[PDB]
Amino acid sequence: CPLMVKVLDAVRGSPAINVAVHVFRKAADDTWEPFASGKTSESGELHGLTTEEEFVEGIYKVEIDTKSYWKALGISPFHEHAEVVFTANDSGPRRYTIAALLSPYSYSTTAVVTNP
Amino acid sequence: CPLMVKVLDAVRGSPAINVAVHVFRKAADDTWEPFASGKTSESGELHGLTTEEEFVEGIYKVEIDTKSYWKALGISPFHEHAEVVFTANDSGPRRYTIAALLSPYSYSTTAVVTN
Amino acid sequence: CPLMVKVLDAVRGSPAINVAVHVFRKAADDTWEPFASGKTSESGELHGLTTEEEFVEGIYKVEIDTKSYWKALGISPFHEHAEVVFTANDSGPRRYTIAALLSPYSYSTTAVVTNP
Amino acid sequence: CPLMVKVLDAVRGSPAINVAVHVFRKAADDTWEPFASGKTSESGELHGLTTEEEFVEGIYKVEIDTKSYWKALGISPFHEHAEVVFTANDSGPRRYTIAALLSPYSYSTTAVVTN
Ligand SMILES: NCCCCCCNC(=O)c1ccc2nc(-c3cc(Cl)cc(Cl)c3)oc2c1
Ligand SMILES: NCCCCCCNC(=O)c1ccc2nc(-c3cc(Cl)cc(Cl)c3)oc2c1
Repeated sequence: CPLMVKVLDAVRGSPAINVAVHVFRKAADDTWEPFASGKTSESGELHGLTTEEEFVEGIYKVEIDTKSYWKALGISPFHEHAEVVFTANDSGPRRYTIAALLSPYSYSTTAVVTNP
Repeated sequence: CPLMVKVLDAVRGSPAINVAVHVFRKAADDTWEPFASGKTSESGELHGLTTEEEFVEGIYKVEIDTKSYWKALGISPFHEHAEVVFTANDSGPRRYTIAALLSPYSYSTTAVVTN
Repeated sequence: CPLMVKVLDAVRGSPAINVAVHVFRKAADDTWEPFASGKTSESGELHGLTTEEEFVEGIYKVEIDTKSYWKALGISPFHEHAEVVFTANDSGPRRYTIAALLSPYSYSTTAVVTNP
Repeated sequence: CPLMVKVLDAVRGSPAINVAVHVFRKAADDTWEPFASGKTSESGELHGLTTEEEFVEGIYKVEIDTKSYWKALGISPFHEHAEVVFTANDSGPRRYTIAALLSPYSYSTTAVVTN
C-alpha cells in the first residue's frame, strides 16, 4: 500500500493502460538498485509494488516507460520515459501516489503524500 | 506590451499557430465586455493586445479557442475553449504573459508576471 | 455518478480540501444556467453532483473556486478560478472525471472520460 | 543554439532564476557522460549549452536541480530534481527548447522542437 503509480493519457482522456513502470532505490554506494516493477491496469493504476516493511527511507526513482506506450499507439514521442526521483519516508512512513499525465511531447507529474 | 499570450502544442511539440484568442474585461454589471483579440503567430505568440494606458486594474478573461485548433488537426478535443480569468493589479510587476500548453483532453496555463 | 471533480494541490502534495465547485449548463438562449454545486471532500473529490437522467447532452462549465482556496492558505493567487467548459454526452452517456492540479500562479486540468 | 532550457516557477508566477541545469549524453556502456551545464538567467533561460556540430544524434538527459531552488525559497519540495530524457533526431526540426514548469510537489515539461 505505501507506493502507488497512476498514469493518465491527455490525448485520449483515459487511463494509460499497460504502461511499464520500474522503481529503483539508491544504494549506499550511490548506484541505482532495482526495487520493484509492474504495469498499469485498465484503470491506469499500479498497486502492490512494495510493503511498509520494505519501503524504508531512501532516494527512489520511478521510471515510467512512456515511449513504449506512445509507440504502440502509432506515435513517435519525444521523451524516452518519465522519471520521478524523490526522498521517501524521511519524516516517518508515508503513503505516496505518483501521478503522471502524458502527451507525446510533454508530461506532468505530481505526488500526493498522505500520513496513515 | 503589458499583456501577451503564448500557446504551445503538447502533441506536436511546437508553438500552437493560428489559434484565435479573445480577451474580455468584466463590466460593472458582471458581463464580459470584448476588449481585444487576435490569432497566435508562427511562434505561438500574440502581442499587442492592449496598451499600458488601457490595461487598468480589473478582472480579465483570456479565452483561447482550443477546439478549433484540434479540429484543424483532425484530433477530437474535449474542451470548448480554455479560459484564463485573473485580476490585473498595479502594485506588483507590470508585464503579464499568459502561457498555455494544449493537449486534446487537457490543458495547463501559467502566468509569468515580471518587470 | 456521471460527473465527478477531483482537485489536487501541487504546493503541498495533497488533495485540495473544501474547494467550492459550481457547475453550469448552457441554455437554449445561450445563457449559463446553474446546474449543480458542491465542495471537495477530505480526499479532494466531489461526487454526487448529478444523475444519469439529469445529465443530458449539453455544454457544461465547471468553475472551481481556486482563489478562495489559496487565500485561506495565506496565498494571493493569480487566477479568479479555474473554468472547464466542454460538450457532454454528444455520442451517448459517458462518465466524466474533471481533474485539476493547482498552484498559485498555474493550474492544469484533464478529463477522464469512460463508457459504462 | 540547438538546445535551450527554460524554467518557470508556478508558485511565484515568474521565471525560475539561478536554477542549476546539467546535460548528459548516454554513452555506449549506458552510463551518463557530462556534456554541458549552466544556471538559468534572470529570464529563466539557459542558452549556449552546445553547438550544431557537437549535438549529434543520441540520447540526452537534462537534469534540473529543482530541490536547491525550492530550498532557497524556504519551501519544502518533493523531487530531488526534474530529469528530461530524450533522443535527438536529425530528420525533424533543428532547435530544441526544453521547458519546465515547477511547483514544490509537481512539475511539467514540454519540448518545443522547431526550425
Ligand atoms: N466518473 C468516475 C470516473 C473516474 C475515473 C478515475 C477517477 N480519477 C481520479 O480520481 C484521479 C486520481 C488522481 C489524479 N491525478 C490527476 C492529475 C495528475 C496530473 Cl500529473 C495532472 C492533472 Cl491535470 C491531473 O488526475 C487524477 C484523477
Ligand atoms: N518583454 C519580454 C516579454 C516576455 C514574456 C514571456 C514570454 N514567454 C515565453 O516565450 C515562453 C516560452 C516557453 C514556455 N513554456 C511554457 C510552459 C511550459 C509548460 Cl511545461 C507548461 C506551461 Cl503552461 C507553459 O510557457 C512558456 C512561455
